[PDB]
This record gives sequence, C-alpha cells and structure tokens, in this order.
Amino acid sequence: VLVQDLLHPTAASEARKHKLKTLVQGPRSYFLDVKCPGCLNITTVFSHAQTAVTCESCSTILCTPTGGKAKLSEGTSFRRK
Amino acid sequence: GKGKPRGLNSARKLRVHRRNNRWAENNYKKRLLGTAFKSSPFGGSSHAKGIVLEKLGIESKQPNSAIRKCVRVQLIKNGKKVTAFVPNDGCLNFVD
Amino acid sequence: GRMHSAGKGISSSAIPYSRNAPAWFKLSSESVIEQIVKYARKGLTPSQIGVLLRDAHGVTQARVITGNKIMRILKSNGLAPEIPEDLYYLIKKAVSVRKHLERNRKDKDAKFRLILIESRIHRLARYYRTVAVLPPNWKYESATASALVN
Amino acid sequence: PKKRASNGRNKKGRGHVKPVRCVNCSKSIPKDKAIKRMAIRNIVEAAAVRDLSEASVYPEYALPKTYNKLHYCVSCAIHARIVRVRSREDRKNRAPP
Amino acid sequence: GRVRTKTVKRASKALIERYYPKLTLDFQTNKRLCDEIATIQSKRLRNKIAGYTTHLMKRIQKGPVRGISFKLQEEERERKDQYVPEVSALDLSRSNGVLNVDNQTSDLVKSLGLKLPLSVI
Amino acid sequence: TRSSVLADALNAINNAEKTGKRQVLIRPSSKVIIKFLQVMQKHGYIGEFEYIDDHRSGKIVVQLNGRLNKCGVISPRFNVKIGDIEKWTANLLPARQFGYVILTTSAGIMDHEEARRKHVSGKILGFVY
Amino acid sequence: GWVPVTKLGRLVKAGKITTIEEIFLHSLPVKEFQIIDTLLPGLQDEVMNIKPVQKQTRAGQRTRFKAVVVVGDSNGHVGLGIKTAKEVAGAIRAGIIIAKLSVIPIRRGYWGTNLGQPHSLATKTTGKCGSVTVRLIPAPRGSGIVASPAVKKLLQLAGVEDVYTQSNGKTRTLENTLKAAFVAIGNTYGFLTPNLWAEQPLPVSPLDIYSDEASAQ
Amino acid sequence: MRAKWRKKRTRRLKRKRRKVRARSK
Amino acid sequence: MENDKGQLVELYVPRKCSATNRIIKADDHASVQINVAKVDEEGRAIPGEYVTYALSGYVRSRGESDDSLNRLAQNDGLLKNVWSYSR
Amino acid sequence: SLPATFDLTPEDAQLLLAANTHLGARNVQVHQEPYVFNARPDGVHVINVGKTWEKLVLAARIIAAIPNPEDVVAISSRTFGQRAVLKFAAHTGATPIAGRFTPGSFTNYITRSFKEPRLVIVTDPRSDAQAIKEASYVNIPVIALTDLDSPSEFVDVAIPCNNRGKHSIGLIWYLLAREVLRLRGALVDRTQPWSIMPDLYFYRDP
RNA sequence: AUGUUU
RNA sequence: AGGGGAUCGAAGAUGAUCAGAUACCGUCGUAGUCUUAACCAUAAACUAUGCCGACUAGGGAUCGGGUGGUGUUUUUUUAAUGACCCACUCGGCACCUUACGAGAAAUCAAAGUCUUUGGGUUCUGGGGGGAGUAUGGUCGCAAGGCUGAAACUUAAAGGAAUUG
Ligand SMILES: [K+]
Ligand SMILES: [K+]
Ligand SMILES: [Mg+2]
Ligand SMILES: [Mg+2]
Ligand SMILES: [Mg+2]
Ligand SMILES: [Mg+2]
Ligand SMILES: [Mg+2]
Ligand SMILES: [Mg+2]
Ligand SMILES: [Mg+2]
Ligand SMILES: [Mg+2]
Ligand SMILES: [Mg+2]
Ligand SMILES: [Mg+2]
Ligand SMILES: [Zn+2]
Repeated sequence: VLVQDLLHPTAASEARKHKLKTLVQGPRSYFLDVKCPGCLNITTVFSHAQTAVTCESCSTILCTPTGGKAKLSEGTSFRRK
Repeated sequence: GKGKPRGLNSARKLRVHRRNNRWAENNYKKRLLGTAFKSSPFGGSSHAKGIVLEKLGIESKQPNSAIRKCVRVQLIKNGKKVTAFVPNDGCLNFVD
Repeated sequence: GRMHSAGKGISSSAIPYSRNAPAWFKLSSESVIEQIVKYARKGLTPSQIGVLLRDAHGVTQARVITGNKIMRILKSNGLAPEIPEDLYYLIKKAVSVRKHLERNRKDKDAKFRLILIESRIHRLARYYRTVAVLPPNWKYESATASALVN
Repeated sequence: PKKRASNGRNKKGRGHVKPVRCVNCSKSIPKDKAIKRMAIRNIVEAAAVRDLSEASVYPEYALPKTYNKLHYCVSCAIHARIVRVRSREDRKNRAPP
Repeated sequence: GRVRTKTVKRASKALIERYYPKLTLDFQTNKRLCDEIATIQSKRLRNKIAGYTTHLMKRIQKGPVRGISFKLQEEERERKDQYVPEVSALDLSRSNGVLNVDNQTSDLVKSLGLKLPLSVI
Repeated sequence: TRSSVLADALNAINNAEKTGKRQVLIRPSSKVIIKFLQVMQKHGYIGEFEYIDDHRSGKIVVQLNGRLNKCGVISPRFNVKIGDIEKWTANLLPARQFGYVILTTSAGIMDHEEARRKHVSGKILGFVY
Repeated sequence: GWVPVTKLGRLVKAGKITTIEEIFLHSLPVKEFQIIDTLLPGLQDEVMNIKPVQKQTRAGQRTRFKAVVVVGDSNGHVGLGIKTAKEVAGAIRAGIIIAKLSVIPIRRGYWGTNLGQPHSLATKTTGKCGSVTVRLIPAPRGSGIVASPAVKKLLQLAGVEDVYTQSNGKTRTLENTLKAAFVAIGNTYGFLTPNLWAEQPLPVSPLDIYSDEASAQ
Repeated sequence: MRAKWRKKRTRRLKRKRRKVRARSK
Repeated sequence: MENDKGQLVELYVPRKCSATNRIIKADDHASVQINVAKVDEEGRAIPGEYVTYALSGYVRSRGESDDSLNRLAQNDGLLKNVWSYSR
Repeated sequence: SLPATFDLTPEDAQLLLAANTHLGARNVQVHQEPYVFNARPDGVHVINVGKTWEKLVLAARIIAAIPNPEDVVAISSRTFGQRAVLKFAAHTGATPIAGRFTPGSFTNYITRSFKEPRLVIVTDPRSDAQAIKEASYVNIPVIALTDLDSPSEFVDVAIPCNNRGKHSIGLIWYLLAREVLRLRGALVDRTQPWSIMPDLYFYRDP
C-alpha cells in the first residue's frame, strides 16, 4: 500500500471494523418496534436489551436477555425503524 | 521512558539518585570516606620518610624470576611498617 | 486499564455521533423525565434507570433527549442518595467479601480481593471528598461498612 | 546462551506444571517437559501370533492390544535413544518423524 | 567400479561441443580422430575418452542431456514446435461454443465485456 | 496512560514517514498537535491534513510528502531562554541552515527562526527537519 | 590492456561516460576497478593496517593476512576495502581493488554561510558497524578534522577539511571504526535536505543513451 | 567450590561465630 | 546547494524515488528506474520516449513497488482501472 | 492514454477465461494484491482479468522501451513455463533462461553465465526467487507473473494470473510476446488475432 | 561397569 | 503444639564396588512427606525480559465472548438453541515467516520506533574477588530474613560467536 484514502474507507471495510475502530466510532445496535399482542402502542425494544421487556399494558415477554442481542420469545414481528 | 524521571519537577529525585549512585565509583567513594587518611600508610601524602628495618629478598610472581631486593621500613610519621622496592641495578648496597 | 487487574479489555458503549434525539422518538422530554422520577421513587439507581429507559422504552440517551444527565435530574428533583451509586456498590461488594471472610478465614484470595476493593473504595471516596460530594470528614470504616448501606 | 527459543519444555502462560516420574529411572520431571511416547503393542508381538491363532479356541479372536504411556526424563530419553541430539536448525522442527 | 572421472567426462563433453558434425556412435572410428583432434598423452586415456564420447553420442540421439550445447540444440529446439497443430487454441470449442464459468466469473465478464458466450450454471 | 498526545502524534508521523506511507491517522489530535502540524506544513515538511471532528477529542489524517527526516517532541517542555535557543538548535538540528526547533511562546507556537525574529521565547515543544 | 566486460566498463573505456558522477547519479553497479582508475586518475591509496587472522586447524595458525585500504582523491570521493589473502602484498592489492570498487561520493557542505568551496558536511551523519558508532558533525572553517588518526585519514582522503567527530563503542576495532565512518560518509548523500526538495526530470540512464555497447561481433 | 556449598560453609561459620560471641558477654 | 554568487558547488544532484521521495543513493543497488515507452497513433512504441519512474530499494524490498508503480502509472495515464485510492 | 485498440477485446478476454487465468489462489492470498475480484465459494479467488490485461499491456510497453531486445531476459525454472519463455525469446529478441538460473548469473562475471539484462520477467517469483534476488543486487527491473499468493518483494510489475495452470502460464507469456511485437512493429495492425495459435507456448508432457 | 596425577 | 503417620524418605544403620567410597547402586529406616492452629518469607520465586500508553509487517491455528450466513447436523410443531463450517470482530496463551528496524551475537514484533539520542514512572548495576563477609540496626522460637561496609588483593574475570 503506502497510499490509501484514510478519510474515505470503503463501506465494507468500515462495517468490518470494530464499532470503536471505525473512522468515527458509533453503535452497531438499534431499536425495534415489536408487534405487541395488544394495542394502543408499539413497544420500542433495544436490540441488545438486558431486560426482559414486557408489553406496556400487558405481561407478555417480548425479549429474553442474552450475551449480545436479545431473543424475541419466538412469536413476534419487529420493524427496524 | 528510559527508566529515570523526566518530569520538569523531578530534579530532587534525579540529583538524589545521582548522589546515591556516585557511591559505586571508587575515586568518589574513597575521597568522600577519606580512605587515604586512615588506611594507606602514607597518610594522604606523596612521599614519606622512614627508617629501614630489614633487607628482604621478595621473589617475583610468575612467570618471572629474579627476587627484587626490597626493604622493610618503619615510617617516622606514624610508625607503620611498609615494604619499599629499591629500583636500580644494585642499589641495595646503597641502603643499610 | 483494569486498575486492579492485568486485563486490557476495551468493551464499552460507543454512543452515536448525533447529540440530538432520534427522529423515530416521539415521547416528550417531560414524559421521559416523569418516568425517570417514577423509577427513582421506585428506588432505581441512575444506571438501572437508563437500562430500563433504553430497553423497554425508546429513549436512547437521557442527556441527548432531556438535556440533563439522570443523576442530575434526580438531584434537581431531590432524589439524590447519601452516597454516589458506584461508591455504594463498591461498599456493598466489600461488605459481602468481608462477611464471607468472617466465615471462611482461610480464603486468602478473598482477603486479597477485599484489599483491592477497599483500595478502590478509598480512592473513589478521596475523589468524592475532593469534589465535595462527600463530607470532608467522610471515612469508610470496615466495622461500620454494612450500617452505611443497610 | 538460551539453547531453545521457548525452553527445553512446553510451559508458557502456565507457571507451574505438576511433575511425573520417569518410567526408566524415576526422576521427577515436569509433565510438560517429560518425553511422552504411547506404546500400543500387540500382546503377542510378531512371532507367536500364528501359534496363538492356532491354539485359540475362538475363530477370529481379534487379540487385544496393550496400551501404555511412557514418560521419560531427558537423560533417560537420550540414553535410550527415544530422542536424539539434533543440529541447531533441526532442533526447530516439532513434527514427529 | 567403472565410473569415469572428470578428465574423461569433461573431455568427452567438449569433444561433443566442438565435433558434432563428426565422429559417429562407433568407438572404433571414435578413437581414430581423437588422435588428430586431441593431444592425449596415453592410449588408455584416449580409449576411455573415446568410449565415453561414444556412450554420450549413443544417448544423445534419444533426448538431449544436460551440459551439451553444440550450437545445434537450438536449431533442433526451433525445428521441434507445434506439438498439437491444426485443431484449436482451446477457443470457441470443447463446449456449446461458450465458456462454462461460475456466476462470479459472470459478473467479472459483465464488468467490462458485454459480448462473451457464457454458460454460467 | 496517555501523557503527551503531541508525542503520540509525532511518533505516529515518524513511523509512517519511515515506513514510506504518504498518510497517517493520529488520535486524539489536540490543538497543540494542530499548531505543530501547521508549523510543519508552513515549512513544507508535511502536506494537507484533515481534522476529523468526532464528538470525542477528534482525529487527524496527515498527508506526508517524504521530505520529513524526523519530527519529535522535547519532553519535558523545558523553559528556554533566548540564549538557550541556540544551544537547543545546535543539539537537535542536523545543521545550522535548515531544521526548526519549535517553541510554545506567549506570542504563539512558532519555530525558532520566527521566535528569534520576534524576540520572544517560552518552552520548547519539539523539532522538525 | 583492459579488454572490458561489464558493459558499463565498455562505455567508460569508449569514453561515453566521462565522470563517475553519472555512475553515482544512476546508481550503476561497478565491477571493474579500471572504471574507477579511468574516471578518477588521481586516486591515492593508504593502507590503514594489516593484521593476521588465524584459523585453528590441526596445529592451527592458518594465519592469513587482512588488509584495510582507504582510497580516494581529496575531492568528494572515497572507497574502503577490507580483504584477506595468504600474503600481505596480495591482500593489499586486492584491498585496493575492493576499495576502488567501493568508491562512493560524499556530500560536502557549509557550517555557516555560503562562502564558496564547501569546507564541511551538509548535515550531521552517523554510521554504525559492529558496536562502533561514528558521528560526523559539520564544523566551522579552520577547525580541521577532529577525529582519531584513521578516521581523520579517511576524511582527508574524502576531501573534508573541517569536521567534528564523536565515537561510541570499541573504537579500537579499527575495521569496524573505519566501516562505521565510511557508512557515515556515505549517508551524507542519503540525507534529504530542503535544498534537494526540488523535483528533477529523472534523466535517462547512459546504458540506454549509448545502448550499442553490449554485443559480440 | 560450588556457590551453594560455599554459602553453606559460610552459614556454618556464621553460626559458630554467633555461638562464640553469645558465650562471651 | 549553491554558494555565494549562486553557482552550483555540489556534485551529483541525486535522483529521488517516485513513490517515497527519498534519495536514491549511489550504493542503492536494490533501486530501479523503469521506462514505459510512449504510444503514438495506435502503437509503434516510439523509441527513446518514455515515462520514467524511480523506485527506491526500500520500496522494492518491502514489496510495495508493484502498488506504487500502479498508482504512479495510473496517475500519469498508462493505466485506467488498476489502482484505487480507497481500499 | 492508450487508444481504444489497447483495451481488452472479447477475443483475448474469452481466451483468458478459457485458459483459466482468472482462477487465482485459494482464500489465502498475499495482502498486497488488489487484483482480486470477489471471492467465489470453494476458496478459489477470481482475478480481475481486466486488471490482468492492463498490467500485461504496461509490462509489454516496458519491454518495448528496452533499446536492445537481447537486453530483455525471460526466466522460468518451472516446467510449465520453460516452453513459454523459449517461445517468447524465439519470437522476440529476448534472452531465455529455462530451468536452472545458476545463481551468480548477474553478479559473478564468470563465463557460461553473466548476462546483464535491463529487464527480467519471471514466470513464478517463488520458484525464481534467486533471479529476483540477483536483479535486486544489480538494479534490474522485474516483471513477474504473480498469483494471488506470490511474493511481491522486488517485483516491479506484477501480472495477476493463475501460475498453477499450464494453459494460463503459456497464454500469459503468449500475450506478452504478442503485445511486445505489436508495439515494436512486427505486427502492423493490432486487430488481427495473430494467427499463430497460443498453443506454441503450452507445455507438453507426452 | 571402572581406570588416579601431569 | 495437636492429629495422622500408607508410600517415599535428609539423618542413621547396613550389603556391594573401590585403593579408600559411613557417595553414586541395593535393603531397612527417624525427622519429614499429610492435616489444624501459629511462625518462617526464602528459590534458576525465570520469560534470567518492571508497569502504564501510542505506533511500526504478513499469516495460520487455538481459548472465551459477540456479530452475520440460501450454511451442515440434532427435534418441538413454523423456528430456536446444542454441536460443527465459513467470515468478521474484541480480549488472551502462544506459534510460523520476514525482518524497514535492533543487537556484540545468540536472537528479538520487541530486546523496534536511540548519536535523526526526551510519552510517563518505579527499582537495580558501575572490573573480578574480599562479600552478601564484619559491624550496627531490625524481624524470627530457631534456622535465618531485610539493610550492609571497609581494610586488603588482583589484570583480567565475564558475554556471544568461529575454527580446531
Ligand atoms: K619471564
Ligand atoms: K511417616
Ligand atoms: Mg486500553
Ligand atoms: Mg496501579
Ligand atoms: Mg551450554
Ligand atoms: Mg516457578
Ligand atoms: Mg597440565
Ligand atoms: Mg558409579
Ligand atoms: Mg532473591
Ligand atoms: Mg531476578
Ligand atoms: Mg565491582
Ligand atoms: Mg563462551
Ligand atoms: Zn529417567
């Protein structure tokens, strides 16, 4: 090499690098609108949620905490915003 | 770093470390302890008068030969007994 | 890193470059503040308040959304604890380690860990006394450690 | 100098390894340093296999094997030629022969 | 043993390197011209050199051997060419007039060349 | 821990220049680093450099042109008198005709030539040649 | 005569290349000493030292003789040759050959102002061989060569008239000291100064300009 | 002599010196 | 390097590597000068007319001479899609 | 800068694809090769044949820039490329080195050896490392037919191609010779397919 | 298996 | 100081060798080896490589976590985990090649970024002995640990490597 664009690296390389080792560091996590069994609100759930998030007006589990990304109880839909 | 403080306010530690480590030098340690005054029968002097006590033949170390004809002398200054070589061919007849 | 360990782990949160609330977030700043106060009155520390806010709600950062940090909101609303959260949990950990040491007395590893935890506690308390968070005569005492957190 | 790039043993990130006794002389040698050879032999080595197959009351007996892990100290391994002195470059070769 | 030394092998090699349009593969006529094209100082050494030259000539007609360059190996190297003629350079054949490549090779071709018979499957 | 961001930046630049790279990314790219880079650029030892404004302390990408033999810091930032500027230049620079000892003075960060023609002094920051 | 090989030598004999500066500019490898002889006629040599090196073999003392030779005119050019041979005279002659083949240019400069005919080095330079480090520092006019006798002889055969020297390591190893000094001398043209920043048009090698000098008719 | 055995001889000498000094007062 | 009254007193103004801009020394025998023949009117490779590149022995030893020459050639023409600034 | 006639035509493009030049090294590759088109499964990488063609054209122009044709030396110790370099040095005026390099051929001016090339082209840098080393000892530019796992040290012009396939090696050498002749003037028009087929360069085991 | 000094 | 004391086993006793052999080898065998409560604080306590931080080659393995896949395999009933493959990533034990570089070399991705000498900081050494001795202090029940000279003596001692 010895010559490259350190200011405009390829998007593939930036997605390959660690979240802290990108050109400008940023989170690789996100939020999802989970389709609740009820209504009146669409619950927003963190992807790497440490909590077993329940519905706002119910008691059904939307996610189960894991090491990284949380589970989704195996019945749900989720919009990625 | 190099194993020593570089900070602008580390002059005390630098000079104390130098003071401590100067003791490992022979000349500095001898000078600061005054070894020549107590030890070294010539009490910090270049020359010393004495009275010859005995002619001795001291055999030279290996691989040499030819015993060196020194003299045991009692120094007038402090009474200590030292051995002095008599350097020339002969010259032991010149001392009694 | 790892002030009392050999680890060099870099795992940490990488907050986004954006200092403004996400577009998809529609909840009011006063609403999320009210939920923060509700959780605090329920007894949650700022760490668990932020965890619940980001897990079960859509609030990404309380600073970027409400213009104020969670602990600052609690102090302004008069819910600040007697001692800071991190110091309180360090003291609780020390109390647990000491309570295990009393009943074991042979866990030299536990004694070493108690020494490490108490050193961290003393350094944190020194910092807090310096910034006047704790009283200038505040002192952590092992014989009275438990009574300060329970 | 340092003869071997790591050591005359295999211990990095370990610190201490429990010892084993040499099967030949009973010298205590750390387990990571001891020369370990698996001996998997037929019970009847080579010659009496025919005689034991003839004398066997079972057709196709499929005679068993003796398994034995031998741990040697360096001196005994060299004396018994389980390992040999190698050239300086040949020492940097960990593949078995 | 009947191994031949340097003074025989090198002398035979040079004799071939300078006298190829010369002595055939018969030792009797190989030793005769050795006396006129070489100043050998013993008939036994002459016979040894002639015998090795005969052997080398008998084994040169069945494939060039190392270290023998008498300015005719290049002429024969140029004369022997086109091992498999008149059929194809492996172009537009051995298939349905196409190239049997993969999908990734198909994108490689479509990068610049839109005219190429491809059978990506 | 990190004790001199200018030292880290100049060491990264030195390693890139001696490995032949024509660009170098330095972090956290403080204002002292920016001023030092600007002096080097004004004297032609480095090319264009980009400040990448993350909402952390920031980053910089410098373009190197192969004219930099060595850039380095002098740590600690020794106080330098006007008469001591000559001694520092004699010790650090390869020759009296080129090379610059950079000082942080109350008149700003500047090379020793500018400092002595402004008749100002301060603390030594580093050198470039 | 010469009867050259190494077509650079053929060009030098034919007179197409007239100065060693072209060879230095194009980094042409020199393999015959006659090229250096014809391009630098006034190249004086000096034997720095001859020492016996002994190989122990079956009553030992193979006792070959190693000669260090410094060649050069006192204008911009020196070469260093270290060579061992069975006899002192042959070692000296082969060392002279090797030094001529190793002749390199030196960049002289000014300590202070630009008053012509440079007297010192352009920059501080360092050479290292073995444990010996030789540092050459530009010096004002009239300073002379402040160096040990061997390094001073090498520098005065290089044409430097004012230079300071600093040495570290076992300088009594004369071969290593001379090699380090030679490396320091050679680095003078490898140190890029601002006055060499200007781009040059990368001229065409003489091996291309005069290309019909490699053939056998 | 082996450095270990020199150390052991020196330790025995030190013990003997300690005993002979303790016996005096 | 000129003296007073501006005459060149220095011999052997040296060549510089086209990739790293460092001086090609007289003993830099790993260095290389590459001539690329110019093309006129669909080929015919005009002799004596080249685009000239100097590559240092350091670059060639590090094995970056290929990439550096690709970049320099593409910058001067001579090549269309080989070297990319982003990678 | 090269006119439109110099770009990769469909004829030699399909020639390269038939000879399998694009089948580069396995998922292990030297990290100095941007000649890699996206990797296909089963490990084999796809070499950008367009970049291969442009590198070949640049190498051909560099060879044509040499004043004396005999000053060009083509080297191949591997059997797959010995006939290719022999054909290259038969068509062009280059000097061939097929088989052993006799280390000391660029230094060590003893006879039976000691050519002084102005340019050296090697079939495989790994198997012809000695020639590359000697060229780096005596300032000789190097063109090499390099796979994706070939060493790039002292390789001035890399031509990315499959150096495991005899067809690919012979075709690359054939294209080098053809482009050199076109640039010199032996082939008056660079549109004809150079009727003599690129099988004169392929190795023959039987 | 052992074989002491120079 | 208690308990326990199978095995091995400083000491000791013995058999044999030897010129002598209360050494190696053989047979016993006390303390010890094991444990509780207290000391001791020393090891070639070693990677003979202080700790923190940044940068400077390539590569394949492997441990732990995570991310993704038209992934293979296991059944619960969509899927999911479990195991495995591929790729990436963070952290770790290491390894292979090459070293721009470093070194006296052996060798070293650090032992590099050092006469082009300065990121921060702690400790240690100043030729070999005398000597880790004497003395004083201090700790220990003791053995000893920590601190630690001097007189005097000596031209080498030592490190890496080469050939015999
Ligand atoms: K004598
Ligand atoms: K017992
Ligand atoms: Mg860190
Ligand atoms: Mg700490
Ligand atoms: Mg040894
Ligand atoms: Mg240990
Ligand atoms: Mg003797
Ligand atoms: Mg015995
Ligand atoms: Mg100790
Ligand atoms: Mg130690
Ligand atoms: Mg000493
Ligand atoms: Mg030794
Ligand atoms: Zn054993």
